[PDB]
Amino acid sequence: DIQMTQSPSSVSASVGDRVTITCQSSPSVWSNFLSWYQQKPGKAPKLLIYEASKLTSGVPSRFSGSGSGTDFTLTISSLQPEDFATYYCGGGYSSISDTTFGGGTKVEIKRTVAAPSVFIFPPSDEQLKSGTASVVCLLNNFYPREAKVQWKVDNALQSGNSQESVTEQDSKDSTYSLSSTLTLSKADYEKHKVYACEVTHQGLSSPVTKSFNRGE
Amino acid sequence: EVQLLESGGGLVQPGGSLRLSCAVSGIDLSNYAINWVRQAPGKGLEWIGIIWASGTTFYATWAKGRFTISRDNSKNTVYLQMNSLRAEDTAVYYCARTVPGYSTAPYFDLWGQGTLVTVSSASTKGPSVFPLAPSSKSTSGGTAALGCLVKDYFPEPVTVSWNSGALTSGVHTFPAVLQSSGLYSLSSVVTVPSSSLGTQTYICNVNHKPSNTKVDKKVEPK
Repeated sequence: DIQMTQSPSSVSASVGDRVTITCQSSPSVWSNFLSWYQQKPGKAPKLLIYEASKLTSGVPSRFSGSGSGTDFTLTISSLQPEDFATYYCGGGYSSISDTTFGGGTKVEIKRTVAAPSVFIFPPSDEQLKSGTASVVCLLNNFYPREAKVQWKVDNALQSGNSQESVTEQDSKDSTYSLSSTLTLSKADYEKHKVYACEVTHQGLSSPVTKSFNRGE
Repeated sequence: EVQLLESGGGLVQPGGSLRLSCAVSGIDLSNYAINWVRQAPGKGLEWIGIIWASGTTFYATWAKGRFTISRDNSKNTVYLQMNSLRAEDTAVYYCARTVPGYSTAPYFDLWGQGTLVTVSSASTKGPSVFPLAPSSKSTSGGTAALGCLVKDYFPEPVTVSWNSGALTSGVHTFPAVLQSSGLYSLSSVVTVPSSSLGTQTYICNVNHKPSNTKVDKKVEPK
């Protein structure tokens, strides 16, 4: 069919760096019908460039597009932390019904290491009434995204009974936040005393531990 | 001051129908061409079709059949009629305007917030809201952290708010995650200064429209 190939699928760059995204379509798009959109998490796409190179109003001069036919490039001159987003290309093909978008390029920011602030939360009494216990461990405002969170119940290393969740990159400081939730049945929760959360991350010399004794 | 607002989104059973509406405020619109673009969760943008100033409509080859666009200028509203929905049609549907002066060209300048449509055979489920209370030693340290755990709901979305909007700084509402139950769950946390505790009240406001579930939980340390 049309085949709209956008690369890279994702990329990390330091603020101030130049980012280059290319979009290659098999059928040469119709007379210059190529556009670029920016989409930040949760928000809708935003038109940055159309006609392959015209910037819409209010778009920073650090954005610019070039190319023609089957090969185009979107270039971000000086990457800012606010540019974190997924970029998409759009193409027309004298069929209208063939309008297609590329797969997108997730552009993330590379900043210096920042250690996480760790907190732990025991399950509430209201939830204990329902027959289930959820223990929550919060890793706040850190970078890089990679982090290892391990649950230890009375030292017994848990495995297969917790889920993690990561926030999108912060557009101001470029950091992340992660939550790890240990979920047990009430009987199993009351079967132990010490619930601990152990975090390993590039910003910490030694892994940090957060815990609480059930009851007291 | 100029925005497009979509509506009609929600839970639909497979094979059911649904009509989304796009209403503009701040401009006429009867003179602009409107497009509907969709995006499955975590996936990319997919064009569905367009309707010109004149009723004329064009559809993506795969949509011409179960999708129909129409407009009512006396109301300044565009409509998307979805028929025989498939689980695959679960997505955020967007309303977007073609740059005035173009047609057929994939240049869309004005978008709507987008409204999520979930095609599923499952019934809606309301969430439980438990507080995540800061530690008793939350005094001193480097500010305290507290939050809300919104557990077991379906489908998305769920919006969480702190102190009816007053508190926005240091707020992190995590992306929802599926549980072995097939239900979503998430938590919204917020870091505040130790001294604020006890003197300042903290309440998270959870709203899950699909189940008409609204809850205000006051998080308190013990």
